[PDB]
Amino acid sequence: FKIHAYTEGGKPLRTIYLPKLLKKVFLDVVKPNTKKNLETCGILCGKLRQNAFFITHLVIPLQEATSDTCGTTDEASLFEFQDKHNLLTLGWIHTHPTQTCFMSSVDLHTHCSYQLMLPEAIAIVMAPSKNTSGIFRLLDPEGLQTIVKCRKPGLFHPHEGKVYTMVAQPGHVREINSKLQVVDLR
Ligand SMILES: [Zn+2]
Ligand SMILES: [Zn+2]
Repeated sequence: FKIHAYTEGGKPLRTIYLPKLLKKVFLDVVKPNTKKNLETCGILCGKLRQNAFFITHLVIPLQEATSDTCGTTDEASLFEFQDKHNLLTLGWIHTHPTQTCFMSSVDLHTHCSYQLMLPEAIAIVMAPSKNTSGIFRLLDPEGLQTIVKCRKPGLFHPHEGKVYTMVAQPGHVREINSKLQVVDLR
């Protein structure tokens, strides 16, 4: 059987195929930062084939980090790389070096732009010290709207209501044996 995933507003979501080794590959690549209690992020890049998305490239962008944040600092090299290799942005991945697997306030704000651009966009959060991981998205439309309208100050400000959820597997995301390459732009 095939599961057809839909948003909370009833819009169809195209399947994203995620190489099943990507999470482990990401952890091993960013390991030095993880030991120093610094987050690292990566971009999930790939292509649309027939009517489904395939993540084929794990791109580690030029970035800045703390124990609680990470973010791209040179969009240019990232942009030019994706343009040159004809890659779509399908989501992003990051670590919580010591904490549990959840989406923080800043994570929700980060993810909003991804999911506005691509309704299927996903956020993978790795919590290596807990040996846990999760794949998340905002509720659409309700969670997206909450974050879009939010102008509250502070990196850790709370939000009212349910805003995010785990993605449907295997309907929205399915982990499979497939090709992958790492591109470290640092
Ligand atoms: Zn986070
Ligand atoms: Zn907010």
